[PDB]
Amino acid sequence: DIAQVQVQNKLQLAMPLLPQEVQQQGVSVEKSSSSFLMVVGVINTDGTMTQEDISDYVAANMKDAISRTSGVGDVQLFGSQYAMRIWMNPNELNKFQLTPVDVITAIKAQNAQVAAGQLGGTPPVKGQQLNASIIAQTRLTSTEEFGKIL
Amino acid sequence: PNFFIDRPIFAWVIAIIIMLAGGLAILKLPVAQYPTIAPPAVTISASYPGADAKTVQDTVTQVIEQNMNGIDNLMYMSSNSDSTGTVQITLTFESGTDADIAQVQVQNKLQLAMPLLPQEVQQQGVSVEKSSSSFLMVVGVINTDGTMTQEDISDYVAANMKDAISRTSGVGDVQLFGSQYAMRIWMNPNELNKFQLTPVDVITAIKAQNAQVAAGQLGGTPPVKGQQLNASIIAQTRLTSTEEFGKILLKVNQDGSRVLLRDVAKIELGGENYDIIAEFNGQPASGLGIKLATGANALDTAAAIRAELAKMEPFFPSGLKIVYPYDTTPFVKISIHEVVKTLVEAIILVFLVMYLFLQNFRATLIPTIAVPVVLLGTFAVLAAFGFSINTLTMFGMVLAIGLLVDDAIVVVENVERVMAEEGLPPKEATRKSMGQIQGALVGIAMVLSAVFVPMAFFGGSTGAIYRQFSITIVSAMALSVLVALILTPALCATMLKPIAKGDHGEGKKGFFGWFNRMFEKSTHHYTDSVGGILRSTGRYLVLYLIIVVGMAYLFVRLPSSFLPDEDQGVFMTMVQLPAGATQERTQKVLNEVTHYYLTKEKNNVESVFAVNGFGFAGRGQNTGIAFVSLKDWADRPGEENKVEAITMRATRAFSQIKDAMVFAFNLPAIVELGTATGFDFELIDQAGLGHEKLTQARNQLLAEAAKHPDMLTSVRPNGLEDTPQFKIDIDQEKAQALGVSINDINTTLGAAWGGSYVNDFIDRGRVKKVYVMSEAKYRMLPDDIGDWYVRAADGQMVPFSAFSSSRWEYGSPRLERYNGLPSMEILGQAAPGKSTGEAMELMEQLASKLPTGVGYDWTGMSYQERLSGNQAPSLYAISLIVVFLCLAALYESWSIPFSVMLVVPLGVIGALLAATFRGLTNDVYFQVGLLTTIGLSAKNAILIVEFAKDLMDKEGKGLIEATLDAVRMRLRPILMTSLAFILGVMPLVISTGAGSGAQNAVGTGVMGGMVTATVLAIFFVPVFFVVVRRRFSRKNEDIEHS
Amino acid sequence: DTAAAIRAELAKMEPFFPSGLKIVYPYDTTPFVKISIHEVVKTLVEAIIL
Amino acid sequence: GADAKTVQDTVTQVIEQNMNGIDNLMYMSSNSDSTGTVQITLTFESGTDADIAQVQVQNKLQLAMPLLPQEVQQQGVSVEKSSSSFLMVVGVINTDGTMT
Amino acid sequence: LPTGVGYDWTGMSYQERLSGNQAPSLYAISLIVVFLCLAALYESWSIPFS
Ligand SMILES: CCCCCCCCCCCCO[C@@H]1O[C@H](CO)[C@@H](O[C@H]2O[C@H](CO)[C@@H](O)[C@H](O)[C@H]2O)[C@H](O)[C@H]1O
Repeated sequence: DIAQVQVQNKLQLAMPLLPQEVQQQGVSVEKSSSSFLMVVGVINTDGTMTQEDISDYVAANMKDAISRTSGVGDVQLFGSQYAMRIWMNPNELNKFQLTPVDVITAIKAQNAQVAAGQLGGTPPVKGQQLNASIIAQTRLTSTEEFGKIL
Repeated sequence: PNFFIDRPIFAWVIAIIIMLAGGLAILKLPVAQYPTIAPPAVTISASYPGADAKTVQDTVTQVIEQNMNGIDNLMYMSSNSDSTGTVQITLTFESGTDADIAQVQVQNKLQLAMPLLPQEVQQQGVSVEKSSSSFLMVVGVINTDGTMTQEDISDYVAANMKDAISRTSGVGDVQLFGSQYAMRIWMNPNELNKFQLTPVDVITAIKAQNAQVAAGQLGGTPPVKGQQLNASIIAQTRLTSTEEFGKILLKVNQDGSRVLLRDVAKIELGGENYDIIAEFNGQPASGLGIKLATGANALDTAAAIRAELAKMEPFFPSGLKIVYPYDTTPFVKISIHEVVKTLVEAIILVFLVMYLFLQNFRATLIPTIAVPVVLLGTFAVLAAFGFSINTLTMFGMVLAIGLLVDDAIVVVENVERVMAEEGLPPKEATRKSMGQIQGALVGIAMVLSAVFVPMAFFGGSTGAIYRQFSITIVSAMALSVLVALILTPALCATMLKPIAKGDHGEGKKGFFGWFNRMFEKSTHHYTDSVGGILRSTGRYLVLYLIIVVGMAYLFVRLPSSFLPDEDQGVFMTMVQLPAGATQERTQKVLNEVTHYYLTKEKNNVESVFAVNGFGFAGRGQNTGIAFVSLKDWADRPGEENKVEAITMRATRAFSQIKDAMVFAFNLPAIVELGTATGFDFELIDQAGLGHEKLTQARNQLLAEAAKHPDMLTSVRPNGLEDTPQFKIDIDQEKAQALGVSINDINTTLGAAWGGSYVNDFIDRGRVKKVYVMSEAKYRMLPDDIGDWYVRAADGQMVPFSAFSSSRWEYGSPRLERYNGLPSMEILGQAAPGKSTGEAMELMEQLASKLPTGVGYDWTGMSYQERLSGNQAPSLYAISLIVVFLCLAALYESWSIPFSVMLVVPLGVIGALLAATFRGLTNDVYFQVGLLTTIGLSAKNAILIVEFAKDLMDKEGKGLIEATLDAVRMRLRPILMTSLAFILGVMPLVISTGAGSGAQNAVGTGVMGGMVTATVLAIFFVPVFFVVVRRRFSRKNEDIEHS
Repeated sequence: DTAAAIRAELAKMEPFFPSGLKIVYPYDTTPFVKISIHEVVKTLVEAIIL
Repeated sequence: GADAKTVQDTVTQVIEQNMNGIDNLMYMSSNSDSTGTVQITLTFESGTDADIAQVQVQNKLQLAMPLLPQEVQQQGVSVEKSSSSFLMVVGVINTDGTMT
Repeated sequence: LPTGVGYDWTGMSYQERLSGNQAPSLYAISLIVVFLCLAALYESWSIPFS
C-alpha cells in the first residue's frame, strides 16, 4: 500500500503534463498480480441477446461491485460497456458541406447538464415565499434524441 | 509464594515497581470520553454551485462511484446527491482497518477520477475526510453591540482565531461553521440590458483584469558578459478593493463614455454562500468545531483552548465574545471524579468492614495497601496495550474492585483463622494458610479469565465495546492474584500480630466488640442448620430448580439496550418545515423555539444555538436545527429539571401548537450508534429502472410495514420527498435561429440564478473567492426570468421568452445511492415487547414481496449488529468448556467441578430480580454486572469445595464433616467480602447527578446479584459438593481414615 | 477468501439477471488448491489409522 | 514569477494552517520565494513512522488544496520524504576535448 | 531584544537542549533502579544506602 502511494504521488506530478485525451479516458495505478486468480463467465442460453447486450449487462450491473470486492486488484473485460455510437458517412457529410469537427461541437452543445440555480434563491429578498429548483438543459437519453440533434 | 514469606523486602520492591510503572502510566496516559468504537468511514465531499440533484448525481457522483475500485477492506459505500448542489460519498471500512491508509487510498483514487469531472467542480475543490462526528467541543463567536453581521463574524473567526487554536496543544482538528468572505458582484439585469451587455461579458471582464502574470527577471540567466543588474519584474496585479473591481471596464461606448462594472451591478464584500444562518440566542453568531488530537488528553486540550481564547480576548473587536455551546469536557471531568470517589470510598468501607470484623489495626492495614497497588498496575497494563482512561475502561475497574477486594481478604482472614486456631507464630501460620489457598487462587485466576476473556473476541463496534471491559478487568484480576501470592502473603507474615491458641476474643474486651460472641453463636446456629439440611437434600434440589426456572423467566422478560442515555448538560431539538418553505419561514419557527427555551425553561437553559440551513434530514432553507445548552447540573435539582422531562415538555409544547414538525431530543452517549431496538434497511434499484419505480416500491413497502404494528413500529423513509421543481425547456432551433449561442443562454441563465465562481482576490493578505451572481430582486419569482436578455450574434438582445418554454414538475431534492446503485434509505424499530431480530426478518419478508428490479439490503447499525450476533452462544460455549476444564485441573475430578459450576444461577436470579424491580435494562453494564457476579460466586464455591476436598483427602475426615467444617471456616470471609462490597456498590445504585444512568446500571444488577448469591451460596454450595460427591467412586465412603 | 467473497457478490446479484443470463465458470485456480490440500488431510487421518 | 510576500500568505500559510493533528510533529519551518518556489518542512519526533507520516501530511495538505492558485495546481505540489544532508556528490568532468 | 521577539533552537541545538534536559531525570531513574535492585538480591534494605 505504501508503495502504491509512493508511485501514485509521482504519477500525480506527471498527470498535468499528459494529454487530455489520456487524462479523461482515465489513468489507473494498481497493486495487482500478474496472472488471473479466476475468470468469470456469462452466457445467454436461449440466444435471446447478442454479445454486446451482454457485455453491457456485465459491465453495467456487476463489474463495479466485483471491482469493489476487497482483495480484487484488477478486473479485465472480455467485452465492453455501452456507448452512444455515432458512425459518420464521409459522403453524406461532404454533401452538406460539414466536418467531423462540426459533429463534435454540436454534440458537445446540444447534450449537457447545466448549473441552473433556484427560484427564491439564497440570499433572497424579504418575505419571499417560494423555493424551487431550476432545471435547464439535461443530458440525452435515447438514440433518437441523438438522431434529432440539430 | 513461600519465597516471599521469607523475603518481605523483595516483595516490597515488586510493589514499588508496579506502583511506579502505574504512576508513570497515570501521568502520561490519554483520557477521552470513549475509545475508538465505530468502523472507519472516509467521506468525499464536493459542491457544484446552482446544480440540481440530478446534475450533481450524473456529473460528479456516478463518476466517482465508478472510479472507486480496488480500495482495501471496503465494507460499504453510500452517497447523497443534494439538489443544493452538494454530493457526499461515504465509504465505511472494515473494523480495525488503517484509518490513515484507507483515507490515503481513497484520496488518490478520487485524484485520478478528477479529470473526468466538470470544471466547476474541479475548481470548487473535492475534499476527503475521516468521519467521526464527535467534536470534543463546539465554540461559538458572537457580537453583542450588533456591530457585525454573521458573515463578518465568520470571517473574524477564520482570520484571527482558527489558526492559534489549531496551534493550541492537544487540538487535532479545527472545523469552520459559517462562510468566509467573498467578492460579491450582484448584477442588475436592467442596467445590463440598457448597455446591451450579458453576464458573459462581466465574467470575461473580471477574468481578464484580475490576475497575476508570469513576469520574469532583469539580468536574467544567462545574462550578457559583464552584466550589472539582478532584480524581479512585478506585473499586472490582482485587484484588492471593492472599488478597483468597480473600475473594471466592460465596454467602451460609441460616444467615448465608459461602461464600468460599478455601473451595471452592486459590488460588496459578502458571503461565499448564504444557505446557513446561525443565531446564538437571537444575536448574530458564527463558530468552530474542535476535534481532540489522536492520543491527546481531552481535559488538557479543553483547558488550553479556554486559555488561548482568553489570550486573545485583549485583541478582540468591540463586543466580540467567545461562548461555549458544546463541551464534552465537564461531563468527563465529573465522570472521572465520581469513579475516583468510588475507589477511595471502597477502600474506606473495606477498612471499616475489616475493623468491625477483625478489630486489629495492623491487619486492617494490609488490604488497605494491596488494592492501591494492583490498580496502579492495571493502568500500566493498559498503557502497555495502548488503551486510555475512558468511560468503558473505568467502569471496567469499578467492577474489578470486587475481585481485587475479595482476593486480599481471603488471604488475611485465612492467616487470622489459623493463628487463632492452632496457635502458630504469625509466619508459620501464614505458610499453613498460603499453602492452603494457593491452588485455589491459581484456579480462580484461570476460571475468572475463562469467563472474562472470550467476550473480548466479539467482532464489530459491539465487540470493541466489550474489548475495553474484558481487557481492563482481566488484567486487574491477574495482577490481583500475583499480588495475593507475593505481596499480601508477604504483608501478612510480617506485620500481622500473633493470636493466642483458641482465642476468638469472646468478650475479653469491654468497650469495642461485645459483638464477637454475638457473631460466634450465630455462625454455630448456621453450621448446625446446614448440617440440618444435609440430611434431606432432595427438597433442596427442588428449591433449586424453582430458582432456575424463575431465573430464566426473569431473563427472557427483561429488555435489552446498548447503553443508557445521559443528561449531558446539553441536548438538541430539530425543525423540519413543509417542502419549499423560505429561509425566513424556517427562521420564524426557530426564533419561536429560541424564545421558548429562553422562557418556559428560563432556569434550565443556558443558551439556544439555532441553525437555519442545516438539520438532520438534510441541508436546505427548508430545514433548521437548534442545539440547546443547559445550565450546569449543580443548579438543576429535581427530576423535572432533567433532559427526560425537558425534552418531553419541549416536544409536548411544539407539537399541538405548530404548523411544522419540531421534535426535541437527547443524543446517545456514544454519539454515532445503534438505536438498540432499531435498524437501517436499504431499498435498492437494481435493474435498468428509474426513480419513479423505486419510489413506488418504497410506498408499497411503507404500506406493508403499516400492516404490521405487532412487529414493526414508526417505519419511515430517510430521505426528502419529491418536490415541485421548475423546468425550463430550451428550444434549440428558435435560439439558433435568432442568432444566440447556446452557451450564452445557459451561462447567463447560470450566472443569474445559480451564481458563478469567477476569480480570486487577495484580501488583507488572504486569498479569497470572487462570485458573480444576480441581484436578489431580479431572480426570485419565475416571471423575473423575463428581465434577462441574451445578446445575439449580430448585436441584438433577446428575451428568454423568445426561446424558452416552461413548466412545473416533480423531482427529487435528494438522490441517494448505496454501493454504486440508486437506493432509498428506510429506518425502523421493533414492536414494544418484541426482538430487533424478528422485526428485521419480517422486514426481509415484506421486502421480498416487492416488484422486480427492487432488491433489498442492510446497512450501518444493522450491518454491525446482523453479522456480530451469531457469536455470543459460541463464545459462552468456550467459556463453560474452558472453566470446567480449569476446575477439573485444580481438583482432580471431571465431576467435582459441577459442584462449583452449579452456583451460577444463584447470583443471576439476584440481578434479574434486582433489575426488574428497578425497571432497568439488560444492557452492557448489566451484562458486565452478571459476569462480575458470576465471578465472585465461583470464587466462593471454589474456595469452599477446595477446603472440603482438602479436609477430605489430606485429613481423612468424613464427607458431612469436611463439608460442614469448610462451610464453617469460610462463612466469615464470605460475609466480609459481601459486606464491604454491598456497601461500596450502594452509592452507585442510589445516585443522580452526572452520568447516573451508567452508575445505576452497573450498581443495581450487581448489588441484587450479590445479595441473593451469598445468602444462597452458603446453603446451596454445601448441598452441591455433597450431592455431587455422592455420585463418585466406592469405598471410601463417608470415611474415617489415616 | 477473495474468491469466496466474489462468489458471495455474484450470488447477491443472481436473482436480478435478465432472462437466460446464466453464470458459467470457465477457469478457477481455486478448486485445485481446495481438493489438493483436502487429499493431504485425508492422508493424515488415514495414516493415524495405519 | 510571483513575489515572496505573496507566496507566503497565498500558498505557505494556507498550507501551514492544515498541519494540525499531525501526529508526532516536532517542529515546522518554511521558505517563500520570488523565484516563485515555496517549501514547507515538517520535522518529526524521533522514531515517528516516516512512511506513515508522509501519509498523514499529504492527507492534511490535500485538504489545504481548495485554497491554493491554479498555476500552483498545474505545475504540481509534491509531498516528499526529506533529508537535509547529501550522502555524497558524484562528480563528472571531461578530460580531453572538453565538452561543456 | 524588544517585546515580541523570542527565540528557539532547532536541529543540533534542539537535540543538544534535549540531552541537557534529560541527564538529571536519567540519573534519578538509573540510581533508583540500582537501589531497588540491590535491595532485591541482597535482601537487606540497608545494603543499598551503603
Ligand atoms: C448472611 C446470609 C445469611 C442470611 C440467611 C437468611 C435466612 C434464611 C436461611 C435458612 C434456610 C435453612 O433452614 C434450615 O432448613 C432445614 C430443613 O431442611 C432445617 O433442618 C431441620 O429440618 C429437617 C426436617 O425436615 C431436619 O432433617 C433437621 O434435623 C432439622 O434441623 C434447619 O434447622 C433449618 O435452619
